[PDB]
Amino acid sequence: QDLPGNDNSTATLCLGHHAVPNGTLVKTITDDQIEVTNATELVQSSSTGKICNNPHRILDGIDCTLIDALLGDPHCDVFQNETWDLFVERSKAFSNCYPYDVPDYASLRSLVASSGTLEFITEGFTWTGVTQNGGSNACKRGPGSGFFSRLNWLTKSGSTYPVLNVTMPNNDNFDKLYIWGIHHPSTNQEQTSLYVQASGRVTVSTRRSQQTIIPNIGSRPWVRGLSSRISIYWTIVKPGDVLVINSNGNLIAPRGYFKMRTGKSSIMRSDAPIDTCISECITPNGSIPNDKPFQNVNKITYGACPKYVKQNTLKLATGMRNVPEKQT
Amino acid sequence: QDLPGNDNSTATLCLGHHAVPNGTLVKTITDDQIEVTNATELVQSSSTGKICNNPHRILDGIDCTLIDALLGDPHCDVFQNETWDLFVERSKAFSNCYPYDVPDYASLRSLVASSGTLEFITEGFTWTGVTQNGGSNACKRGPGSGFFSRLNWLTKSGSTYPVLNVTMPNNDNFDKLYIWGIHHPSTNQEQTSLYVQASGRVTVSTRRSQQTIIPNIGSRPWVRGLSSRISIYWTIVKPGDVLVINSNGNLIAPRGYFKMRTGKSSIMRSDAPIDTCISECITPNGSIPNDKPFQNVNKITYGACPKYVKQNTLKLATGMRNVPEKQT
Amino acid sequence: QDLPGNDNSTATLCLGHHAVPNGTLVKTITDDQIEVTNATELVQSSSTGKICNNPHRILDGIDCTLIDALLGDPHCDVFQNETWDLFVERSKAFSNCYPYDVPDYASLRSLVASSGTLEFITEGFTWTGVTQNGGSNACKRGPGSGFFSRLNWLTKSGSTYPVLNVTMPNNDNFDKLYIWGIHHPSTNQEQTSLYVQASGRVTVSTRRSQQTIIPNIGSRPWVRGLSSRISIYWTIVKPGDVLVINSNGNLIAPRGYFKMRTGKSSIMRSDAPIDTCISECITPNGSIPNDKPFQNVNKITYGACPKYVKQNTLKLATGMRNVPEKQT
Amino acid sequence: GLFGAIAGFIENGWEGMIDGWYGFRHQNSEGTGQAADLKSTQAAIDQINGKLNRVIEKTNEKFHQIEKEFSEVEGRIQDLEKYVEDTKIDLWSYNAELLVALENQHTIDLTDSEMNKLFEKTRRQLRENAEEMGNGCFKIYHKCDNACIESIRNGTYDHDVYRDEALNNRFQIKG
Amino acid sequence: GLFGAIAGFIENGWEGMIDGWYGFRHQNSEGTGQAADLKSTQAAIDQINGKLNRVIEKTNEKFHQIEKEFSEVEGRIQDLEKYVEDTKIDLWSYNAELLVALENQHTIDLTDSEMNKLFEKTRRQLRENAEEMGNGCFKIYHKCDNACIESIRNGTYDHDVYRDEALNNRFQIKG
Amino acid sequence: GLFGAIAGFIENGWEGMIDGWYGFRHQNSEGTGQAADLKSTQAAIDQINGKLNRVIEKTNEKFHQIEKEFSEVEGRIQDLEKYVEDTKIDLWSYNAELLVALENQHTIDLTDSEMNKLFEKTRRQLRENAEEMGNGCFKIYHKCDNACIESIRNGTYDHDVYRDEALNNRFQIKG
Ligand SMILES: *[C@@H]1O[C@H](CO)[C@@H](O[C@@H]2O[C@H](CO)[C@@H](O[C@@H]3O[C@H](CO)[C@@H](O)[C@H](O)[C@@H]3O)[C@H](O)[C@H]2NC(C)=O)[C@H](O)[C@H]1NC(C)=O
Ligand SMILES: *[C@@H]1O[C@H](CO)[C@@H](O[C@@H]2O[C@H](CO)[C@@H](O[C@@H]3O[C@H](CO)[C@@H](O)[C@H](O)[C@@H]3O)[C@H](O)[C@H]2NC(C)=O)[C@H](O)[C@H]1NC(C)=O
Ligand SMILES: *[C@@H]1O[C@H](CO)[C@@H](O[C@@H]2O[C@H](CO)[C@@H](O[C@@H]3O[C@H](CO)[C@@H](O)[C@H](O)[C@@H]3O)[C@H](O)[C@H]2NC(C)=O)[C@H](O)[C@H]1NC(C)=O
Ligand SMILES: CO[C@]1(C(=O)O)C[C@H](O)[C@@H](NC(C)=O)[C@H]([C@H](O)[C@H](O)CN)O1
Ligand SMILES: CO[C@]1(C(=O)O)C[C@H](O)[C@@H](NC(C)=O)[C@H]([C@H](O)[C@H](O)CN)O1
Ligand SMILES: CO[C@]1(C(=O)O)C[C@H](O)[C@@H](NC(C)=O)[C@H]([C@H](O)[C@H](O)CN)O1
Ligand SMILES: *[C@@H]1O[C@H](CO)[C@@H](O)[C@H](O)[C@H]1NC(C)=O
Ligand SMILES: *[C@@H]1O[C@H](CO)[C@@H](O)[C@H](O)[C@H]1NC(C)=O
Ligand SMILES: *[C@@H]1O[C@H](CO)[C@@H](O)[C@H](O)[C@H]1NC(C)=O
Ligand SMILES: *[C@@H]1O[C@H](CO)[C@@H](O)[C@H](O)[C@H]1NC(C)=O
Ligand SMILES: *[C@@H]1O[C@H](CO)[C@@H](O)[C@H](O)[C@H]1NC(C)=O
Ligand SMILES: *[C@@H]1O[C@H](CO)[C@@H](O)[C@H](O)[C@H]1NC(C)=O
Ligand SMILES: *[C@@H]1O[C@H](CO)[C@@H](O)[C@H](O)[C@H]1NC(C)=O
Ligand SMILES: *[C@@H]1O[C@H](CO)[C@@H](O)[C@H](O)[C@H]1NC(C)=O
Ligand SMILES: *[C@@H]1O[C@H](CO)[C@@H](O)[C@H](O)[C@H]1NC(C)=O
Ligand SMILES: *[C@@H]1O[C@H](CO)[C@@H](O)[C@H](O)[C@H]1NC(C)=O
Ligand SMILES: *[C@@H]1O[C@H](CO)[C@@H](O)[C@H](O)[C@H]1NC(C)=O
Ligand SMILES: *[C@@H]1O[C@H](CO)[C@@H](O)[C@H](O)[C@H]1NC(C)=O
Repeated sequence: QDLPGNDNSTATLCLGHHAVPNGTLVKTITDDQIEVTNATELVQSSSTGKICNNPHRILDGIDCTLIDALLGDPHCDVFQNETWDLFVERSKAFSNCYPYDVPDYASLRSLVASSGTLEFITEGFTWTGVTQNGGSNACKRGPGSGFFSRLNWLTKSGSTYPVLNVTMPNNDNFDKLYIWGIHHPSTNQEQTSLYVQASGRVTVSTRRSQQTIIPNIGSRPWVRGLSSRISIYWTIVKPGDVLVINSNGNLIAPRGYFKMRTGKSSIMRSDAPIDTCISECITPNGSIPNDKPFQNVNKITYGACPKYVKQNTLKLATGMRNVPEKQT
Repeated sequence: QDLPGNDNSTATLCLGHHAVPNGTLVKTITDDQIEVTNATELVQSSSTGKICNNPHRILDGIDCTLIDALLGDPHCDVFQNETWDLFVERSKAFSNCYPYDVPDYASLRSLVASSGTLEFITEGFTWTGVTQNGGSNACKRGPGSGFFSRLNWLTKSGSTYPVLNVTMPNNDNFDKLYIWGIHHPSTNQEQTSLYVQASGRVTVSTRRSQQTIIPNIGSRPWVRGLSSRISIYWTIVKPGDVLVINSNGNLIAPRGYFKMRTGKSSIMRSDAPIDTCISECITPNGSIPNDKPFQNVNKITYGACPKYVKQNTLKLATGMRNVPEKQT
Repeated sequence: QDLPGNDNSTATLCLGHHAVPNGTLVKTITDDQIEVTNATELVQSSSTGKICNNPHRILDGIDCTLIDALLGDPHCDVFQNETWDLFVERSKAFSNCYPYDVPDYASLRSLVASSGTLEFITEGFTWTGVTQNGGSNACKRGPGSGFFSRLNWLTKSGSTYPVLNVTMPNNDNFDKLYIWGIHHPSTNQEQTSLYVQASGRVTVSTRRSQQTIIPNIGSRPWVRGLSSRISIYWTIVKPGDVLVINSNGNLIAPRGYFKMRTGKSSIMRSDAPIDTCISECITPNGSIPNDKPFQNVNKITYGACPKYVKQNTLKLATGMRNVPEKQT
Repeated sequence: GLFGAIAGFIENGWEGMIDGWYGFRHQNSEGTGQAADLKSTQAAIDQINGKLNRVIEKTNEKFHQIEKEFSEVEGRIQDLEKYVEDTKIDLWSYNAELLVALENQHTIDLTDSEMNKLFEKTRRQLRENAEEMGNGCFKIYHKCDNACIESIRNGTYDHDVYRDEALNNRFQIKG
Repeated sequence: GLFGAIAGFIENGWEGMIDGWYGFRHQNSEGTGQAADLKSTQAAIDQINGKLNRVIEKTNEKFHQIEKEFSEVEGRIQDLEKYVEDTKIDLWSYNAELLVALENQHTIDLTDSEMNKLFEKTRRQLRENAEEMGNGCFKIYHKCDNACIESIRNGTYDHDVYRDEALNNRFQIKG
Repeated sequence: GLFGAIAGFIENGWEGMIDGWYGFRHQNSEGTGQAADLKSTQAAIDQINGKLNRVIEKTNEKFHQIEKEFSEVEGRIQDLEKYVEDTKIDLWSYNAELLVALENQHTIDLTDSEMNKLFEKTRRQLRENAEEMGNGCFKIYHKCDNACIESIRNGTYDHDVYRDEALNNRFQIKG
């Protein structure tokens, strides 16, 4: 080997691991605060405060709700034929035309909201024997009286309101949404003055369905000078089907159809400011980053967003246990 | 160092762990019966059999359902202005006044059940031209005829039933629940005898909504001497809104409003005895202790309760594997 | 002690484990492709393509939907008193009798679908003063006119339609389902021709409930020569209760009751072929084997089936890590 | 379990050890003895209580919910009310079943671990003076009276004090 | 994995071992050989089958449920019918993904464990007569013919029989 | 944690080690020195990143859903809309809570494991030339200069080169 290898000394080698002065407490199966070298937060808990206007198409409703934009309240005429990925409804929105109510408001707002388009096609309905284009002073269009842009208020011509019986075929290859309505007068006098018959009736049908609504006379609360109301209804007509509108008084007739589509559109109630930035996840509190897996900003989301969770902090250990060598 | 240790012997040291004669079988990722030293049960599977009357406010409905207590069936007059955290409805409950039906009974029972109060405020409705306070012998109040305490049956005065058109503003800062109804006569004769007009109509509305119900004449099955029915409806009036009740016959008028609140109240169907004890978790089978995480007593609970699970036993090992030394 | 005698040498012993040339990648907590010796698939992703006709009782609806089989469209008379564990409805089904609509079609299809029986009992209703057994040429039974086998169209006798007021007690110990309906005429002339009264009315009730429907006159779209429609309704009568049918015009009367039961029956829309084989899990795509825990064939299932999952493959490692000699 | 001490190289437990979960039995110059080890018993117990308390942490409370029992047949809406609850129950049942399975699996490897850690600790301490008989017992190659056994147990044993005695006894012999 | 035997101190597997999952390879003065170890192979296999059967334990059965495909647009009630199912599917998908991840992770540490337990067992048995070469091979410092190799494998090896031979060979030499 | 190296037989960490997570400090002929071990640091880091990326893998996206805030009181249907969401939130919250608990538990045993694997690897390599002082330090019984320390660290140390020197120093002495 060598010869008498005599140098009898020794050495010491010690294995160890790092430790940090600071350190973060995390939960475990067996402990709920154990300190580790480092951790990362898995709950997103803060919004920017603004709804980024990119990548989704945000449509700010300003002071129109979606249904008033749909019906064509004069003040919402800005929205005709408009489209959106997300329609934001503001708390300040107001209606300002003939007082109306929508029996299943919630389904009509939904059904339009996810169709994502207000594209309207006017069709040539011929109403013989009635006066078209009725309006009201509660729905001022400019200086004059007016009514919803997408609806057509029929009243008597001379001394008679005939039985209207019209039909409109769906010859296209898409579904057609028709919004129509009925006028509920305040007085039997109002009824006969406008529609002659003392009891109106509206029946709208297809090969598949039918709705017959009869009006209801009575005073409701004064809203914009009126005690009458109109109630809104809808009928979808499938390709190849046919719409038949049959009435004897009180019909608020459709002027054509909204076309329906299938997409990722929805509606959101938010007063957050829209701003220019790209963000995939929208919350009524403004956009939030979807880098973390869970979020605690709001349970309402649109887009690629973290899963809402009750916790506001969940730290994932990304290091060993911290066992400090003093602590400085 | 030390001197001649004449004897040089050895020793034996053995490490080991305990074992118990008994032992409990638990499930594992890889085994489904492995025996451990000790375990603890995580499924609560037995009730006391009694609903403890503490800490929640239990209201025993005795032989009244919540809706009859609401309407004011004579026999439920005990409950006027009553309140609860949990209203217990008993299987023995019975109605015993004018036969009625509630179109969406399930929402009215819910809506009242979580409001948690039957506080009624009478308001000064003035019904001019009709006879108030109608009652029936099927709703005996004491020796006499009677009707629901919270409703007011209007019939003609002399030879006329006018068009009633009344209004009641919500000037307070809370929502008001109004329960009202309509009488469906058995015969056209009954209709004209009571309400003169051969076809009644009730329209109740606010700035936001309206309901017009028209009665339906026809014989139903004899219930407490009657073939007529009254159907119950409800209208909530928000602060600042206004109620307008407009009718021409068959109205069963409200006497005022129930006030609504927001709380932790609910309703439960149970025949369990109420008893004095404190227990947080209530099950229709009686209270159960919420010390364990899961329970298998009933999927209906109220209060701080374990999560209902299909399993009836789940043992958590609280000790090592049992490896005993004798045979079996 | 042991005496070596002569040899002086050493040996080498090495422990190791197997490895396979092939190997399967699986996901881990820390890796998402790590290669193991063997794995097993937990997602079932393929159907046989056929609905096995065993063990469940499959009833192929051929060109009848469940509701037409229920009502008794002539062409569905094959199904009278039929029963099923799973009724399969085919996309090709068609109706071919008097045009009708069912207000809550979805609940009636459900309610019948899980009752699982079309057992019909005829009861002796006596309709005095009206003509029974009306039929139509749009519902041809054989060469002649006809109508739904389970319904009875009443029209006037001579010059009068009386007020019908009939009753049928539930004296048995089971619930009775009664399907009845109302005829909506196209013209006021049709109304008076058939039912004399210019406004019909149908009220069907029990001790617990009532429905009063009034018809609606108006033209709907021509369907099999007709613009009239009949709407279908249902009433369940509990043991000890009583049905009272009261009408003044337009009633399409029940001929008796369907009996209801409680079972594991359901309905499925599928064009898959029924075939002879035993399979517990049925999917609208055909049966699938329930040996794996999760499946990705279809979210609609009937029977003992794997839990539907978005993933189409999930491999469970059934061997150690593959660390081969050469490569992989 | 994962370390193969319990129900592994240690053939079986001692039903007689009543004063702790892990411990020692010896035979030395002065006779035989048994003694529980309290540090590893407390380590094992504290971890299992930690685990236990986390599982019994907060039953959340719920007040008005949906109806879960119905007396009439209603169709579409009642079908959904039933389906929401049935899918909620199966999900919570899956959760409970998986939770105790993971938990229990871990409790057996945790306790297997503490046994093996106690063994390794004692090994390290005896240094060159003892040999592992492979059944969880060490053969100590030097005269070790009761106070010596106590110093190994309470962790103050000085291997140097007996190293030449032990090394002589253990190696030299006649080979 | 956690023990660092497989794909750890044992460099790689033997594609040639076809008769078991874990085993031995030796080189002595009589020859070379290979032999599977059947006890650790059965231990590993039984645990993975245990795990496997628990996962394939009972598909629960469901009959009438809610509609999951619709042909008309209806609004509020159909939105909820769709939302109930979509949130049920994502929750069951999360469950499946997490389940195989935990499971697979554990199967790799379990098999790593059995490899290391076999190693430790063999170490313990050879006592002072062999040294660990550190790659999962022991150097046995005494003449060990094939019956000797068989006794190590079948667990009957007596270290005392060769202790003076081995201790001489292993230590003495010239230092 | 499960292996009892970190916060176990290794008393505490070195706040001074800034160049890696695991490593060596030596004291020898030329003095004292410290060095991070980069292979075990990378092994630990890679596993924690693997774990990390799996958790941040795909936020799924959702568009039109159901209403989750209501302004009027409606009864039965709104009760169900609320109940579907509240039970969805509690289930996702349970999931998040359990996920970080399992994950964190495993990250502590994984890093405990890598520390212990580094120790075992170094033990194996020094063979008969060093003894374990039991606190994670080896006493090397032969003259080992800085290049010698570097060959242990970079894994090229030849035990044979110092075996007679070490065996003499370690055993012979006077017992
Ligand atoms: C039926 O009863 C209701 C309630 O009493 C009557 O409604 C009230 O009718 C008056 C007269 O039209 C309304 O007055 C107007 O109020 C506005 C705002 O204050 C004011 O600008 C006008 O000068 C006028 O005073 C009153 O607001 C209205 N109130 C409600 C709650 O609707 C209704 O007229 C009665 N109808 C019949 C036919 O008897
Ligand atoms: C329409 O048809 C129904 C059913 O046939 C008639 O109902 C029945 O009417 C009679 C006479 O009022 C009821 O008699 C009562 O029986 C009880 C005992 O149950 C007895 O205490 C009373 O003094 C009286 O005799 C009978 O119960 C009732 N049955 C049902 C099921 O309602 C109804 O009267 C008919 N209406 C007209 C206007 O034709
Ligand atoms: C109310 O208006 C509707 C729509 O204009 C009218 O419906 C149409 O009525 C005609 C005459 O009955 C139907 O014609 C028939 O069609 C069949 C199939 O082509 C054919 O066999 C007959 O020879 C005849 O042409 C037409 O199909 C029908 N169209 C629709 C969409 O229903 C209805 O008649 C009007 N009613 C009244 C009372 O004015
Ligand atoms: C009060 O005067 C007005 C109005 O609203 O301004 C004038 C308007 O030209 C007239 N429109 C038609 C088509 O008749 C209406 C309606 O008669 C009422 O609104 C019925 N409630 O009344
Ligand atoms: C049968 O006699 C009574 C009754 O019920 O006791 C007498 C009672 O004073 C009378 N009440 C009024 C206000 O008219 C009622 C109703 O006329 C009927 O119930 C209508 N179905 O009838
Ligand atoms: C058109 O002729 C028929 C028909 O349908 O074949 C003749 C048939 O005997 C007759 N049935 C009865 C009971 O009246 C019906 C109905 O009058 C109409 O369908 C009312 N829409 O009309
Ligand atoms: C803590 O962990 C996160 C995620 O691994 C990482 O980005 C961060 O740099 C870590 N902190 C340090 C000081 O290493
Ligand atoms: C809306 O779009 C349709 C389809 O191109 C068009 O014909 C119509 O005139 C448009 N109207 C408005 C107001 O943009
Ligand atoms: C988000 O918005 C809701 C309702 O607007 C509010 O209660 C919540 O605290 C907000 N959270 C954050 C992070 O802004
Ligand atoms: C079994 O475990 C439970 C929970 O840890 C404990 O209360 C009980 O005392 C244990 N049993 C024994 C005998 O230690
Ligand atoms: C119910 O409470 C209200 C409010 O204080 C009170 O005015 C009313 O008279 C009470 N009625 C009864 C019967 O207690
Ligand atoms: C609880 O009550 C339900 C219904 O009353 C019953 O089926 C169930 O078995 C009961 N369970 C217990 C533990 O009482
Ligand atoms: C792979 O694993 C499955 C399930 O354990 C088993 O059936 C199959 O035989 C295994 N493959 C081999 C080659 O062992
Ligand atoms: C249906 O079954 C009932 C009950 O046995 C029987 O009376 C009836 O006549 C049957 N009808 C047919 C068409 O099978
Ligand atoms: C099953 O059927 C659905 C709808 O029919 C289809 O989209 C899906 O891809 C099919 N899957 C298989 C495995 O057949
Ligand atoms: C350990 O044991 C020895 C003998 O009993 C005793 O002198 C010593 O002080 C003990 N040390 C401790 C810390 O118990
Ligand atoms: C172990 O191996 C030796 C040599 O083959 C043999 O004599 C002995 O009986 C074997 N024992 C067992 C249990 O196989
Ligand atoms: C290991 O260290 C020694 C001394 O520095 C050096 O000669 C040798 O080449 C090193 N080997 C490697 C692979 O770094």
